[PDB]
Amino acid sequence: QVQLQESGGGLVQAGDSLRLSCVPSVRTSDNYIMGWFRQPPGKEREFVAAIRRSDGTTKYAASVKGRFAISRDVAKNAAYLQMNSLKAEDTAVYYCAAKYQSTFYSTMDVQYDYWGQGTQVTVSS
Amino acid sequence: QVQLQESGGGLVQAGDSLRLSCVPSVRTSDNYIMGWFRQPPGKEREFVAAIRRSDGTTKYAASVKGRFAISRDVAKNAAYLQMNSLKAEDTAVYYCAAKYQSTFYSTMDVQYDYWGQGTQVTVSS
Amino acid sequence: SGNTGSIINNYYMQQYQNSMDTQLNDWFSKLASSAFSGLFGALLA
Amino acid sequence: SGNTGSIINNYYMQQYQNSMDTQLNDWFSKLASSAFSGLFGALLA
Amino acid sequence: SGNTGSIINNYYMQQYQNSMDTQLNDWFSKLASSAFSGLFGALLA
Amino acid sequence: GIVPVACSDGYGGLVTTDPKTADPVYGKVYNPPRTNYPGRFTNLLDVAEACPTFLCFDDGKPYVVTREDEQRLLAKFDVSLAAKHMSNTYLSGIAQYYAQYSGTINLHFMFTGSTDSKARYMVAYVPPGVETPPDTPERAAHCIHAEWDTGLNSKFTFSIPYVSAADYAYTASDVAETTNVQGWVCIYQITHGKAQNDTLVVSVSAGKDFELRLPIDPRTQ
Amino acid sequence: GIVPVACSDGYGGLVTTDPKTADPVYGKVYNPPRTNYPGRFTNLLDVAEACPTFLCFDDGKPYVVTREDEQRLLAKFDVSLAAKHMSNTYLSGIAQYYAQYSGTINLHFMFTGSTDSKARYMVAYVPPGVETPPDTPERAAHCIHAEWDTGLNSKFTFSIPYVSAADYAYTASDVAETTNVQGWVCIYQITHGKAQNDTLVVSVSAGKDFELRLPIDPRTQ
Amino acid sequence: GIVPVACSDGYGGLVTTDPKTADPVYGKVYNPPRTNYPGRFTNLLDVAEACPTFLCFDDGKPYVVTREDEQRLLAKFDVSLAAKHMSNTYLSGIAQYYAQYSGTINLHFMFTGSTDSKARYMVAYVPPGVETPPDTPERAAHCIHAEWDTGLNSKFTFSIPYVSAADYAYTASDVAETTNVQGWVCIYQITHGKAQNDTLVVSVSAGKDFELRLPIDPRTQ
Amino acid sequence: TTSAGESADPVTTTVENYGGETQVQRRHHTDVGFIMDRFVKINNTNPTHVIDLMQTHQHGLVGALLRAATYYFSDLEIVVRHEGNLTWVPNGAPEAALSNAGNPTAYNKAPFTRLALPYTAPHRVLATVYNGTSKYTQLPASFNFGAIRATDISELLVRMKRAELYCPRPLLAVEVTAQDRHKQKIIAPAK
Repeated sequence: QVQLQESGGGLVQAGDSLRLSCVPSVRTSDNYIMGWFRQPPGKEREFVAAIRRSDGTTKYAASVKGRFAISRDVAKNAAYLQMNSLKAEDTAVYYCAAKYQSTFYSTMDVQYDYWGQGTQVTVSS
Repeated sequence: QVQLQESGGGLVQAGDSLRLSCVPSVRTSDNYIMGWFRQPPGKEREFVAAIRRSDGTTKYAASVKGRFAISRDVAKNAAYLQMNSLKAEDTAVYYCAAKYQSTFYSTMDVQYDYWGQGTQVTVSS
Repeated sequence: SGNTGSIINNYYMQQYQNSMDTQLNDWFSKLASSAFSGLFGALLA
Repeated sequence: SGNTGSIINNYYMQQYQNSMDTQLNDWFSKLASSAFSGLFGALLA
Repeated sequence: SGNTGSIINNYYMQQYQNSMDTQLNDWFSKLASSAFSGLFGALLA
Repeated sequence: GIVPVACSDGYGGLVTTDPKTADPVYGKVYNPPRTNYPGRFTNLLDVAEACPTFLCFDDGKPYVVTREDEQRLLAKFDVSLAAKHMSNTYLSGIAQYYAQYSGTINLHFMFTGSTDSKARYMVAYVPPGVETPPDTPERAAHCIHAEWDTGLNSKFTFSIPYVSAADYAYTASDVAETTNVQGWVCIYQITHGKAQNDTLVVSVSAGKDFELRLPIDPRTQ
Repeated sequence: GIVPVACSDGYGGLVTTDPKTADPVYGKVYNPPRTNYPGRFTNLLDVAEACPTFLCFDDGKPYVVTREDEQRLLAKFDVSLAAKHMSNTYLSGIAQYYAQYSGTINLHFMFTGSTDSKARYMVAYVPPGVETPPDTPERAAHCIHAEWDTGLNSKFTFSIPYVSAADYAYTASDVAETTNVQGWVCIYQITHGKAQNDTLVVSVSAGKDFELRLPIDPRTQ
Repeated sequence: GIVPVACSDGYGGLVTTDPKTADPVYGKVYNPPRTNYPGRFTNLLDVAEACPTFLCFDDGKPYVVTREDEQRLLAKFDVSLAAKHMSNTYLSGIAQYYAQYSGTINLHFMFTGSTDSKARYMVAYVPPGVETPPDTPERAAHCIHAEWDTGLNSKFTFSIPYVSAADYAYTASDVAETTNVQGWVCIYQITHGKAQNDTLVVSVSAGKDFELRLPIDPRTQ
Repeated sequence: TTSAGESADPVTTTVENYGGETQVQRRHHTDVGFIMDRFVKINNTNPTHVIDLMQTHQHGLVGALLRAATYYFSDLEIVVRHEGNLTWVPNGAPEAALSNAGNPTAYNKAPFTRLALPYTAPHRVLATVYNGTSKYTQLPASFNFGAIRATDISELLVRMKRAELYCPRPLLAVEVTAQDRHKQKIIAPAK
């Protein structure tokens, strides 16, 4: 059905910033929730930040609350995760996701539908 | 949707009392159940005490049954957890929660919807 | 007949939907309709 | 009567489905029907 | 009227269930009914 | 077979003001007869017409007192069911539960001075368009007004007109925005003879074409 | 209250051939007019009657050739819409999509030899009950048959009867079981004069009371 | 018992254009009267007929200027509601929200030169079938055309016919495929006397039998 | 046909002017009541939303066709997808009225809620543009159909019933940059 195209990964060192992007392949008229999951080396996947398509309702993790910022482009049908002031612990594999089926805030970080192959972000010190 | 504002945390020593408060951001006409979860250092979150909005039906944990007391203010739309005779084991991170979807007593401590960032309570000896 | 908006008759009889009044007068309607208006004394328009 | 396609009457009264207009004229229909056509001057077909 | 088996009328108007044909002849029915039969020449039964 | 149906989506849930009924569980119940029970009202505006209630001026008094001064402005209040003077009225207590209104609002002026004390009063309706109301009857004589003195008949009723742009008005003033959307009502003391502490009681009732429109439930509960 | 209903079980699911309709979503659409459009057919059996199509004999030819031999059996085929000779027909192409049939099946014989070439043919219907068909016209003269020679009129139509036990017959032969449930049709060459390579074209169409009964969808897809 | 029903599958879900209504929640509401309110339109094509709007030629001007040259081709544009010249029109702004159209399209030519300046113009409809439009009035005289000079009456209306194969046409050109499905419209300058910088304003409105057919919602949102 | 242009009278020439024939037309699809009667999205929802029709997308079907009129009147239908109950207060209500169940409150069923609302504005007609102010770019605050409230609202749809439009205004199409016409992809079967 829907495939996700990720962009903007790479390598930085501590203190810099990165910008991740993700655009879905089809532009159906749904209320999907673009989110970001990260999987640290030798650990399991976990939620980072999500955003709703209709409004700019953003969820966040306790780890990254003041640093990270997520936004959406209504025109280009995109979503961007602006990572700021990276820590050496932010090294992981970052995945996007879709979650088309239900769009309520209380469940905005539990069950996504389409993932799309992850990007690699490896910050140094 | 709904965000929770917590107040009253801090530091005490054994034998004193503390008062935690939590007010939700919107005043919708629902039957929500304000509860309190605590997460001790190096342990997982757990239920402490809940209260229903309509009546004063209060649930409690086996740990804190005679000591703690929970109440609600119909006018100001608030809820207060009066912690009494604290033990050194009561050191934890205290979280509030909402549980809007169902308001039955039997399930009053299993599935909450909106959490709101936790407060820090560190009692000394 | 206040705050009911269906045109079709009820499925249940009147004996079961609500109770039945027995016998064996709007005061304030008549008290307002019998109010004084106009003027008092003479008029010079 | 635009974009309604059921033949059966409504279950709810007109007083409850939508509001009621009170009283106390299509301009552009008449402005288009009163348009000039034909010709001007003489014709030699 | 092919492969419809309900006796009750439709709930939706004809204007909404399907499109409407406008105007401004079965060939093979007539081509088969006008077929030759019988015999040719004389018969001696 | 049997009749097929389409269980539509969006339909079915409970609305607290819906116009349909519930299904009964207890049949054949007869009530005790209440034929010709006294004091029935079927409309709130009937009671609001027939029964006027008092206004609340400074110090929380239902009346204004004549003043031994150069000032001839007894009282002044906004044309609003949410005004400070109407806070204790039945018209206002009803109007708090509705969104919009339209029509006439009647004011009653009862003089309660002695027989040997005379006076002459004036009330003017000051529609919106000025920043501050007038404080002289000579200057408020250019609005819609009425004058009356004291005598055998001790009551006087003045009817505030509904004049505005829209067909309806809100029964609640929005925010700290000033200059009430409707006008003011200004009571004046033209003159008085030997009326030093005599008072004039004011009350308000609904007019002949008054109307409240959209029921709400606005109080904190 | 409201009308109570019983949501029955077993009812409701989608059947791909059910006789009920769907609910519309796009109203007030008018089509371009197609009044008196040529070549309309409302029944498949009308086309199957009016338009006959060819049979397929050995080497895949629509015709049988006279033989310079002692053998007088031109062709022989089972009375079956699934026969090898009818594999390329419109009657068979239609009949593959039905379970059962009944009625007449017409055969047409068109002679395409020169003027100086004569012949006399014979066709017999051999109903079931013998193990092998007859190969001599003298022996097949005891069935239902017809004879005809060549002349000005170059076509001949013979009508195969529907004779069986059941009121309907399957339009498909079950398994490698032999001895077709219906009979055979045998074409003979009674005699011929100076007809060495002249042919006789055969085609088949539906009869006056032909009928197909139960629609199916049997092909591998 | 009670009436049994079959809750059918596939029926019930919400379609955003369905022809059924919702159930009310707020009864007995009366609107303010708007009797004889001015300027009502109940059809978009009424406004599109009565009110023509300008075309957009090179440099974004609603007019074409006479040229001191050997070239007699003022302007040329495709018969398409998605043309570059019609991009700023009301007919095009409406037609963008529909799938198909059919009928007449009127062009208006208003001459705004001085009194001492004469001219003679020509417009031709060039239906599809040629690769490139003609650039000489002598060669475009073989299409459907009309000629007119300047005088007391300064306006001229020419009606583009709907001539095609299908009964309807798309209101949107598919892809970079060339040679517009409908023809072109070519404006010529037959001659002019002392008209060096005088202009001719062009505008377009809908015809008597114009029609838009299938509502869509095609813009990126 | 030739006429006086500066007089601004409407002129409708036919194809009969050179031998043609005006054909019969059906304009059911450009009817004002017909075209405005479809659900269209409102893409900025809050926990508390004030129903203002000028919040539809300006380039949608209904959004743009509504911007192309000065005044309008309509009832309304809304399709809300919410958590918890949904309260609706009419035009003019306090914002604190939205927390009580004396007002129309819908206890949420499974998929969503579909209601029908009347017209409650105090004016005879509403407007899309206003030249001036209303207190003592921005329309008056009384140009709405009420307000809704839930713990969180996921989507809102609106539908205009018995719609009436007055005094038309410009309605634009996408602009053509350099082409001879605006070319785009049109649906066509695969292969």
